[PDB]
Amino acid sequence: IETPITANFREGLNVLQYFISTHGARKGLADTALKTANSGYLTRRLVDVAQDLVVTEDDCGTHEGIMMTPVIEGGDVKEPLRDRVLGRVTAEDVLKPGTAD
Amino acid sequence: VPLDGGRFATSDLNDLYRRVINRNNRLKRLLDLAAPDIIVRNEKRMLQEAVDALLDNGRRGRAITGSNKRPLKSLADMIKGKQGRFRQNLLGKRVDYSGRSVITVGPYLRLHQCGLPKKMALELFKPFIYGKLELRGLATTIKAAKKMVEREEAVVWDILDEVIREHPVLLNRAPTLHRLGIQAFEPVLIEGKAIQLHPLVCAAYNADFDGDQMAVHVPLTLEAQLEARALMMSTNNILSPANGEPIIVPSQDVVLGLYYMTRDCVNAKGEGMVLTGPKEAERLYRSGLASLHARVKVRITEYEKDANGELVAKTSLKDTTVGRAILWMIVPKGLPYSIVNQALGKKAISKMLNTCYRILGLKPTVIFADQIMYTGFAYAARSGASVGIDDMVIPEKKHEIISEAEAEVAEIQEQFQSGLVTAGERYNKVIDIWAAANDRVSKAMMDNLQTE
Amino acid sequence: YSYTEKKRIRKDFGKRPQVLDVPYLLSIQLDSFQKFIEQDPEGQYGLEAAFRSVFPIQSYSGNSELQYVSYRLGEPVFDVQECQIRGVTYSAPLRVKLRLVIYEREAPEGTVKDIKEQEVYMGEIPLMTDNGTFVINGTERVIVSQLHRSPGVFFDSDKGKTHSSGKVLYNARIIPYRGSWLDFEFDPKDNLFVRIDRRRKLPATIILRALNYTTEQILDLFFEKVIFEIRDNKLQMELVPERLRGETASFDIEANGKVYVEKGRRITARHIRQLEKDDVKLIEVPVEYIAGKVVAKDYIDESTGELICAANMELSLDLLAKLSQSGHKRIETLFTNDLDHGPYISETLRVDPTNDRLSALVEIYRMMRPGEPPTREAAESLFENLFFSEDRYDLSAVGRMKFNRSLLREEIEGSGILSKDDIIDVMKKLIDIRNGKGEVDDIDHLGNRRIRSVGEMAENQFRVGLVRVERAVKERLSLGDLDTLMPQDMINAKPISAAVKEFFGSSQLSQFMDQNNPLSEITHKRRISALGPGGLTRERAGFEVRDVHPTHYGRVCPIETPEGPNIGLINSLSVYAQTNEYGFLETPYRKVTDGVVTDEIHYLSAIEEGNYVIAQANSNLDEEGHFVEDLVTCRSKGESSLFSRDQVDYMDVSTQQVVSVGASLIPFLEHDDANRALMGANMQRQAVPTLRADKPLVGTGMERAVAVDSGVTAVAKRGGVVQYVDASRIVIKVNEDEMYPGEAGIDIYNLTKYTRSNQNTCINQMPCVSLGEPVERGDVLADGPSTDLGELALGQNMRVAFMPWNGYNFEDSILVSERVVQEDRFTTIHIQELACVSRDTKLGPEEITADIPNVGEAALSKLDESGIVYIGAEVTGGDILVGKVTPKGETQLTPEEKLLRAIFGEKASDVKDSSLRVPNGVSGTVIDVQVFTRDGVEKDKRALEIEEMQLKQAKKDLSEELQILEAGLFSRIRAVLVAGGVEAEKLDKLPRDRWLELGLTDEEKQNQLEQLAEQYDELKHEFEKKLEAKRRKITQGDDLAPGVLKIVKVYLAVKRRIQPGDKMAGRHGNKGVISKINPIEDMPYDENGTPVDIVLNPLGVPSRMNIGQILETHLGMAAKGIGDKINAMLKQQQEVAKLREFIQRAYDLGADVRQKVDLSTFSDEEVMRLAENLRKGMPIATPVFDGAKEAEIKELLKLGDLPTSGQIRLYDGRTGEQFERPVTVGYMYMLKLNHLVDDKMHARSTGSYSLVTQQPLGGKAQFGGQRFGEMEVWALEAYGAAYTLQEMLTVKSDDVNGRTKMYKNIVDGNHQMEPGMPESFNVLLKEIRSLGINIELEDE
Amino acid sequence: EIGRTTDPVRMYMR
Amino acid sequence: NKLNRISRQMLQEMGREPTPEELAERMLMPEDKIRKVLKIAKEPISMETPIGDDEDSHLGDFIEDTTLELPLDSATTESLRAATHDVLAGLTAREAKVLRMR
DNA sequence: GCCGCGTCAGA
DNA sequence: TCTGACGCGGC
Ligand SMILES: [Mg+2]
Repeated sequence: IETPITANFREGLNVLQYFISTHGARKGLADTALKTANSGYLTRRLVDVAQDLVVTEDDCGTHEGIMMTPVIEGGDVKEPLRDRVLGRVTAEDVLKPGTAD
Repeated sequence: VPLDGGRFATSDLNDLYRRVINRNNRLKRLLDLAAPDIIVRNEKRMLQEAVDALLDNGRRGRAITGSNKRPLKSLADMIKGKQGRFRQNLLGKRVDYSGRSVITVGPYLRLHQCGLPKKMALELFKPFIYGKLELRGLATTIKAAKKMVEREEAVVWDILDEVIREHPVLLNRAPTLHRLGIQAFEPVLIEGKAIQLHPLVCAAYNADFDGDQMAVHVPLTLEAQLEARALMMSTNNILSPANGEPIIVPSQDVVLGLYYMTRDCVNAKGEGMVLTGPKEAERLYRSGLASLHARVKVRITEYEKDANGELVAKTSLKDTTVGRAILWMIVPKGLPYSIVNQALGKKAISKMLNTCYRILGLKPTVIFADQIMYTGFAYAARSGASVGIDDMVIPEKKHEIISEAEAEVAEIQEQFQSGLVTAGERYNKVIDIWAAANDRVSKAMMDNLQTE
Repeated sequence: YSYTEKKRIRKDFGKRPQVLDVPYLLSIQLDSFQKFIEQDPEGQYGLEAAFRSVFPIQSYSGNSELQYVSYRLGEPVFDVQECQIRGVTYSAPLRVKLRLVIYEREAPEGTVKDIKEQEVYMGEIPLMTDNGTFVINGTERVIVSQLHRSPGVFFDSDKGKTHSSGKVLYNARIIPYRGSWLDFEFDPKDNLFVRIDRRRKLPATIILRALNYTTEQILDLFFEKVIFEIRDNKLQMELVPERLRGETASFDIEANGKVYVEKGRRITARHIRQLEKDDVKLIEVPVEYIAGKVVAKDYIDESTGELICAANMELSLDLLAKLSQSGHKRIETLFTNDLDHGPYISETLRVDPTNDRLSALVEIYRMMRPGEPPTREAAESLFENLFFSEDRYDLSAVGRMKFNRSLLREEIEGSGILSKDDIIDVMKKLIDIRNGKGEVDDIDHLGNRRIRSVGEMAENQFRVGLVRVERAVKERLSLGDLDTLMPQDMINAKPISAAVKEFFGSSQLSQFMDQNNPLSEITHKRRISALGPGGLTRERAGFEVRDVHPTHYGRVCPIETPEGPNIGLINSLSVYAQTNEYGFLETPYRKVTDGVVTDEIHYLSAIEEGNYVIAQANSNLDEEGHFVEDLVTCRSKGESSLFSRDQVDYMDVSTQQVVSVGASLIPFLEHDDANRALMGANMQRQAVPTLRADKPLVGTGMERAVAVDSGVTAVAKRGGVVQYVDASRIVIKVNEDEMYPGEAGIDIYNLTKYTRSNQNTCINQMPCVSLGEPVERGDVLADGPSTDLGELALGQNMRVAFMPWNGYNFEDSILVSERVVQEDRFTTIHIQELACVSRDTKLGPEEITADIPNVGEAALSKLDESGIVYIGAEVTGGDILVGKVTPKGETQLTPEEKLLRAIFGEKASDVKDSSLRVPNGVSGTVIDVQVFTRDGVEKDKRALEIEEMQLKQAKKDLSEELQILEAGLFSRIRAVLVAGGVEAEKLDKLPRDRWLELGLTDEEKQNQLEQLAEQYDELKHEFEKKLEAKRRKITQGDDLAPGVLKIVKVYLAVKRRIQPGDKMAGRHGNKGVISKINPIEDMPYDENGTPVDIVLNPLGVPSRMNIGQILETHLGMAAKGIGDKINAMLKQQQEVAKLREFIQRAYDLGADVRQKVDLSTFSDEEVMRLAENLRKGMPIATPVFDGAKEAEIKELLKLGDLPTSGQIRLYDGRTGEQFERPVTVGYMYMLKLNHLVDDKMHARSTGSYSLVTQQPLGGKAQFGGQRFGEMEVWALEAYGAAYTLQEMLTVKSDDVNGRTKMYKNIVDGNHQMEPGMPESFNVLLKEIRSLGINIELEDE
Repeated sequence: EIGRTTDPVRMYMR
Repeated sequence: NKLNRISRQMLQEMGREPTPEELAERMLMPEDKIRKVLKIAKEPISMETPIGDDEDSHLGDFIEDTTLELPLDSATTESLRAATHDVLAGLTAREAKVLRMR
C-alpha cells in the first residue's frame, strides 16, 4: 500500500492498519511452518543420496586439481582467495609474481 | 490375544486367510461334485482375487472387511512403510535408559557440567546402584537393595556419587540440525525436575527457555563412555563442522556486559589518572572511587608468543579505558592488546575468540571463554540497563517529514487521477519517495541519538 | 448503575460512549439447537422440516400409508447430577403418536383399516445444557461449529495450467445440499463439456438432447437468428445497425442507393446513426459472404421435400443456389460474432455425434455404468432421479435463494429439483463470463460460505437414520400382512440411536471441553472448524482460504486461532457479530442521515456492505453526530480512504466489534505486534486458576460481561434479599415485587465444591456478598473459580524490574522471589481420579478384602478390614489404596526353589497381589471414594455402609431443602391466616399441621390458603416419591461393563506447589520458566526499602514488539500508588470526606472521560467498604483503542506521586551498592500456565516392551523411551561413535537375549557388548519368507 | 471397450 | 437370534431400554446363560485397528507380553543358585548327591 | 514425435 | 501439489 503505517507502537495505530499487518504476520508464520517441513524433507533427500562418501585412502597420487579464484561479484571481492583456499591441499607449487620463485 | 474385559483382537490377515481357506475348501468340494465350468472358473476368480488382495490390496476393487470401515491392511502394507521401513526405520526406535524434561539455565555451572534431576537418575542408574551396593556389601542382596533404593537413605547418595563421577551423559534435542544437537556432559545432581544447560551452548542447540524439552541418554558400557567423552564431548567441539568459525559463540548477556565495560567516555571519575598497573585500577573501581568507563593511561606488560609459545614481555604505557584494562587482566598473556584495544562488539568478540584459538590453542580459549561469560554477567548486572518510556526517542523532526511525505503522496495520487502517469512510473515514484523519507527518519534518529 | 457496579466501580477510560451493550455471546448455539426441538407447524429448519421432507411413509405398493401427526420430547428420566455420577449419556426419549392407515385392495381412496400407535420409542436424543455442553459419558462435551462452502454456483478460472498457454477456461460447479454434483467445463476450441462429477468427458449438449431438445431447437433457444431475404435472385441480408457490434466489413455495403460502409472500415457511431436515420432494414450482399456463414434450420427443398442443409451446417455458394431455387424467401443464419458470441454451441453440437433423446440417454447410461447393455426405462429412471428426484435433489432453501440471487431474480424460493430454466440460465451465465460479461466468484467470500451449527448437523444424521429406517420399514411393509401389525413391529430404534451416538461421540467437532477458565470455554463454544463432511481438508486447502479476507471486518476476529497446522481454519466470531437469517454473517451499523449520525443498528450482509459508505468509529462527533472534517475517512467499495461528508450512509457502531472477546481483553492492543498478540491470546486461553482469585489492575470493562456469560457463576433469577448463606446453600428471600402470588418461595442456590474438572483442577465457588443484602435478579451471588468481585480474576500482578541479574534472566527464563512461593499464591489444587476394578476371570472371583499375602502392614494400616483407604487419609507415592487379590497357583518352579520351600517353610499362597498402588511421586489426600458393584453380586459391608452414608446424606439434605421451603410456606400460611381479623392468641397454640381444614374470610386469603394447603399435599407426595426415586438410583445395582464384578473409584486431591521449571507468562505473549527461586533479600530494593519480586530481561524488549505492557506497568504501579496513599489514609483513619475527595479526583482525573461519577451511591458504607477493598490497588478499565493516552498516564503518575520517567534508583539487595541508571519497576499481570514441569518430566530405565516388536513401550505407566529417529542416527554417524550407536539401535532396544545378559553385566559391573540378531531384522526375514521370496543368510 | 471392470460378478452374470 | 429378536421387542415394549434380567425372565432359560452369552456376544475387534486419530501405532501396539520375566529376577535366581551350591559344598559327598539327584 | 491425458505412486 | 517414468493412446 502507498500509504504506510505512519504510526509506531509508542503512538497508536488503528483498525485498518492492524488488519494490514495481520496478513503478513500470519502468512509469515505459515510459510516458516509448511516450508520448513518442506526444507526438512529436502535435507533428508540430500543426506540419503550422499551417504556412501567416506575417506578410504590417504593419497591416490592425482596431479589434477581445481583453479580457485577470489569470488569477485561486482562491487568487490566478497570472499578472497586466502579464505577460499584456507585449509586446502595443493595440487602443485605456486610461484610468486616472478618465475621460479 | 484377548483384550481385558472379555474382548478379542485379531489381525485382518487372519480373517482374510480364513476366507481364503474357506473358498479353497469349497473349491475342493466343488471339484468332488464335478461342478460345471462356469462355476469352477468363478471360484478360481474368487481365489485369485482373494490371494492378490491378501498380498497387496489396491490393484483390485478395494476389497475391505465386513463392516469395519477402514480398508484392510495387507501383507504388503505391513512391510511397506511411510516414512521408510516399519520396524527398522522411523517411527522410530524407542530405547531404554532415556529421559525427557524441561531445560533451565543455571548460571553458576561450568562448560562441562549440567544439572541432572534427582528422581530421573535414581530410576536410571538403578542397576549400577544395585551392583555396587551388593559388591561392596552395603546391601545383602539385590532384593534388599531394591527395598533400600525405594526408601532412599544416606547410603544411596554414596553410590550415586561414585557412578556420576565417571559417567558422561548425553543431551539430545529432537531438531537434530547437526552433530552438536547431541553433546556429552558430566552430570551434576541438583534438586528439582529441571535440566540445567550451559548458557553458551544454547545458541548451538537453538534452544530457548519457553518449555522446550531435551532428551538424555545413558551410554552404558565403558566403550560408549569413552566414545562420548573423547569424540562427542562438548569441550572438544567448539569449532563449527560447517565452517571454521565458532559455534559456541556469545549469545546475548555477554556482549552487553562487555559493551558496558569496553565503551569509552569523554569524562567520568578519575579522568586522566596514570596507573602503574591494572589491579589498582580495579581496586579503585570496586570502591566506587572510579568509574568503569573513563579514558586512562595504564602501565601494562603485554606478552607475545614470538618464541615457541614463550613470553615476550613489552613493558610500557597504554591509553585505554578502565574497563578494557580490567578485562585485559582476565585475558591470558598470549593475546595482543590490539584485540581488546577497540570498540569490542559481537564482530570483535567472535574474531577475538577465533584468533585466540588459532594462535593460543584449545585450553586458553576454553577457560577464557568461561571467564568472559562470568565477567559479562557481572558487569551487565552492575550496569543496570533498562527500558523506559523515554528510552524510545521520537526523532525531533518526525511529524514534519511525515506530513511532507503525506502531502506529496496525496499530490502524486491526485496527479495519477490526472493521467500523465502510468502504473509503473507511479509505483516507482511512491516507493522511492517513501524509501528516501523513511531512510531520512532512520538516519536522523540514529544521528540524533548516537551523539547526544 | 447496576448493583454490582454500585458495589464496585472500576475506573473506565474513554471518549466515545459505547451505545450498544455486549450481546449474549452463546446465543447462536443455544437458540439454534432450541429451534431444532420446536413444535412449529411449518417447513422451517429443524425436526419438523426434516420429518415432512421424508414423511409420510408410504407402503411399497401395499396401500398402507404411515402418517405423522406431531412429536413429543419426554422429560429425561435421569437428571444431570446422577448422569454425571454414573457416566451415562444425558438424553431424552422422543415418542411420536403415529398411525398406519390401510386402504382396501382396490378401494377407490378411502382407508378402511386405521390403527393408532401408542407413541413408540424412536430412541433418545442427547440434550444440551444451559451452558451449551453435552453429557455423553458423564463428561462435558462441546460440538464445534463447522464452516462450509455454501450451496450454489461457483465460477472459477484456474488459468495458466489450462493447456500451459494461459487459455482462460472457466467452469461452473453446482453444489447442492442434497444431491449429485454438476460440472460444466470448456475445451481449447471453446466447446462446453459436461462431467457428471468426475467421470468421462461428454459434451454438455447431450443432456439437453436427452432433455427432449433437438439440435435446431437448441440453436433456436441459444442463438438469435438473422433474416436473409432473397429479392429477384442473389441472397441479401436484413441488418439492424446495432447488431454489427465489433465487425470489420467484408463487402461494400450499399443501402437505399449509396455506399455507406467501406469494406474493412470499422463502423463508427456516425455510420450507426446514418443507418438508423436512413431506416435501413435490408441491404444487398454478395453470395460470397453468405458462402462462409452457417445455416440454422433444416431448410427443405420445397419442390420434392428433400432435406439438403441441416441444423448447424456450413453454407456454401452452390447450396445458396439450391436454397434460392427451392423458394425460401427468408433464410435464418445465426448471430455468432466471435468476440461477443463465439463458436460455442455450434461446435459443441457438431462434436457430439449422438442425436435423439434415446441415444443421448444411451450414451449417458454407458458413461455412468460403462459396459452393461442399456435398458430404456433403467436409463431414464437413473438420469431423471439424478437431478429431478425430490428426495435426492435439494439445493437447500439457502442454495435456491442464493442461486436466484446469482442469476438476478427477485423471486426467492424455487422448486428443489432442477427446472430446465435453471440449467439453461447456468450455461448462459457461464458463457457470459466466458465472453467476460460477468464476474468470477471468490470461494473466500462470506456470502459464498455458510456456517453450519448444531441443529443442522443433527438434522442431517437424523435424516440419514430416517432414510435407512424407511428402507427397513417399507421392506417389512410389503411382505407382511398389513392388518395385524401395529406401527412398532417394523421400527427398531437401535440403528437410529446407534448411528446418532456414533456421530455424536465419534467425531472431530465433538471434543472434550477445556475447563480451565471461562475464556477457554467461551472461545471453544464459538470456535468454527473447517473440517468434517461437506468440509475442507487440511492438506488440500491451501493458501487460498487460510488468508484474511476483507469481509471479516466487524464479523470475525483475524487474531484468534491455534498456531498449529490448523491456522486459518478456526476464525472465531467477534463481539458484536451475529449469524444472519440463512446462517450467514451480518454486522450491526449506525445510520448516518447525511449530517447527523443516527443511533439505529441494522445488520448488513457482505453484498449490501459493498454498496454503502460506512464510517469508522474513530471519527469525532459533535452534539448530533457531526464530523469535524468535510472529507472524512470511510470505505465504500470495501476499501478505505477519504470521502466527503455529504455521502455517508452508515458508520461503525464501535471499534470493538472487529475483534473477539479474548483479543479485546488484552490491554493496549494498538501497541502490541499482531504476532505476539495472537500467540499471547492463544496461550492465555490455556491459563490455569491458582488458589487466590484477585483482579487485573488494567481491564477493559468487558470482564463483567465475560463473567456474566460464563456458566460457572451463579445468577439470581428472582430479585430480593439474601436470607441464608452457607457453604453449600445460598438462600434468597425474594422481594414482594417479583414475588409470584402462585408458588413463589425463596430462592436457593446450591454451590459447587472441589469436584474434578476436565483438566483435573479445582472448580469451587466462593460466596462474595453478605447476609441481608438487597440484590436484584441477575446479581452475582457467589463467584466461581478464579473470579472475584464479579469479574474474571485470571491471575496475579507482580513487581517486575528490567535489569540483567548475572545471566539468571539469560533467555526467556524468569527469575522470581521466594516471597511468591511464601504466600502460596501460585500453588494449584489438582483433583486426580483413580479407579480400582475387580473383574471375574475363570481363575476365580477377585476380592477387595485386606487378606494380602506378604505385604508390609504399613500399607495395610491405612486400609479398613474391607480393604478400603480411609476417608481423608493422606498418602504418598507407592502406597496401597484399595486392596485386591487374584488367583495364582502352580508356579512350576525350578528345583532349588522347591528345595528352599521345603527348608525355610515357604508356604505357597495361592493368591497373587493386585492392590491399588499410588503412582510414582504423587501425594495428596483422599477427598472421596466411590464403589460400583453390579446388581446380583454380594455387596461388601464398607460399600454398603458408605452407600448408606451417602443415602442418609441425600435424605437429610433433601429433607432440609423441603423443610426450609416448607417453613417458609407454613409461615406464609400463618401470615395470611392471622390476617382478616387478627387472632394470634387462639391460633398460636392450636397445632400447625391441623390447618388444611382451616378457612377464614373469602377473597385472596381463602384462595391462597387452599393453594398453600395443596402445596403441602404436593410437597409431601412430591418429596416422598423424590426420595423413593433417589433410593431407587442408589439401591439399583450399578450397570458395569461385561466381565467386571465390581469397581471402586478413588479421587486423589493433590495440592501442587510452584517449583523451578514450571511455565509462566504474561498477557502479551512473553513466557518463561522459573530458573531459581531466590530469597527476598537477594533482590534489589527501592530507597523506600520495598524489595522487588521479578527480574525481567531488558534484551527481551526490542525484538518483541509488544510495548503496551510497559505502559501497563507504569499505570499499574501508579494505580497501586493510589491504593498505597488511600491505604495510608485508611491506616491513619482521617475522615470519610478527605478520602472521598481524593478518590473522586482519582475517578475524574481531568476530563474527556465517559465516567459519570458520584455522589450517587451511599456516602459512607459503600465508600469506606470499597476504600478498604481499594487498598490493594485501584482497578481500572483501559479500552483497547479509546483508552488512556500517555499524557493521562503521566497525570495519574503525578497523582501516584512517582517519577514521570517511571524509573527509581535501586540498591542491590545482595551487596548494597546502588545501580547506575535507574530502572522501571511496577506491576504487570502474569499467569502460570497449564504446562507443569511435573508432567513434562518423564524418564524410563527398564520396563514393558511391545508384544510383536521388541522395542520399548509405555506399560509401566512410566512412559516410554525416546525415539531414536533417522536424524539421531545421522548425528551418531557424523561422529565415529560406532559402539554407542550399535548399542542404542540394538542392545538397548531390540536385542532380547542381549539386554538381559547385559543387565547382568551391569550388575556385575561388566562393560562389554553382545549385539546378536536384532528382532526387527528377523521381522524382515519373516515378512520376506511369508512371501514366495527366499532370503538366506549365506556364509563365506 | 472393456474398462478394466475387475468385478467377477459382472463377467459371471454375462 | 432369539436374544436379538427379544432385544428388539423388549426395548420397544419397555420404551426405556432392555435390562438383561427381563429378557431372561420372559424365556424358560435358567437366566444365568444370557449374561454368559452377553460376554460371548462381543464381536472380534481387529488387532490391527489403528488407534484414535489413526497414529502410527495400531491397537496391537499397546498390548504387552507379560510372559517375559525381567533380567532382575534372572540375576536373583543366579545369585540363588550360587548360594545353594556353596551350602551344598557344606554337605557330605553322598548327602549332596542325594539332594542333587532328588 | 512430442503432447496432453491417464494411470501409478512418494510425501 | 510436484516433479517425473513409463507405458497408453492418439495423432
Ligand atoms: Mg525455546
